[PDB]
Amino acid sequence: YDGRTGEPIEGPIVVGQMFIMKLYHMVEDKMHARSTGPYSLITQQPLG
Amino acid sequence: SDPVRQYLHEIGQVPLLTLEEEVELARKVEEGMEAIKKLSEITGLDPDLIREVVRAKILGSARVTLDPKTVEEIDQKLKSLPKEHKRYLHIAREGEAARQHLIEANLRLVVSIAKKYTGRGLSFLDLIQEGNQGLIRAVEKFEYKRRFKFSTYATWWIRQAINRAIADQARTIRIPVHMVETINKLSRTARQLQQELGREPTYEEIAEAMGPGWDAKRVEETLKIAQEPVSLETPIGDEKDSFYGDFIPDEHLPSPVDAA
Repeated sequence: YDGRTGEPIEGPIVVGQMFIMKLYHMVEDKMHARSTGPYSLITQQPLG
Repeated sequence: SDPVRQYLHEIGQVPLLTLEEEVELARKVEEGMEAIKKLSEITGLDPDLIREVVRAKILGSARVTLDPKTVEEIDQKLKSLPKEHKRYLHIAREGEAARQHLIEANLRLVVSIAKKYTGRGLSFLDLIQEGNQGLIRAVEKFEYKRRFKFSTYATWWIRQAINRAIADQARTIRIPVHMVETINKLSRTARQLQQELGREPTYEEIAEAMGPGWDAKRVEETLKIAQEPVSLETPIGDEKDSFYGDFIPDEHLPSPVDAA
């Protein structure tokens, strides 16, 4: 059954238990932004 | 290629000497030295000047501070000696030739001494050249009257020159000679203390073993001053794409936020 309407999905649906793991690639550790910051010594370009 | 083999070939192309030939060469250089001092006192000119001009003439025009006209005019000025004085010139020239021949013959002793100083911050050829300088000095100050072998007196000068070169050229940031030998003695004491204790000594043990006037702060300061800088091009990570300088920011130029 669809939770938004209460009407059934028009066809039978495969349903069952699955083993699922969380991977260490998390958005918390990857989101990054910069306006201005430190620069390199020689090229005077932004650091990485 | 392989310049060490080329230098070894050139050095082996000159044959060795026997005791008789060695003493003959040393006697000739000694008499040449006596001749140049005799000439200098006779004419009243600086012995260094006349020695340089005489050796310049012995070498030839191939060896270009003294204009050619100057040295030639001095050479003609020494052609005004009546007799018993041109003998001084001839003895001096033969002595200079003896000096050259002896140095060429005994450069192999320099090689033999320097081959056991590798792996201390200087390449083998640099060690060989500094040993050659030391050998020239030893030839300059050798006295053959004592019947001692040439190598006995030459070895000390060669080793002194080599050790001075290690002390003076091994580090990108120059450290004076006394501090260098202090650091070497500190390291030797540390290794003996490690051998005896069975572990890395603490600063207290090293200070105690140094003697009076040495405490832990002093050994710590010495060890801090003895650190050599690392390269800005040191590879960081497994892949060949990151250098050390990629992690070093500039703190001198003002930031855009600071400038406003």
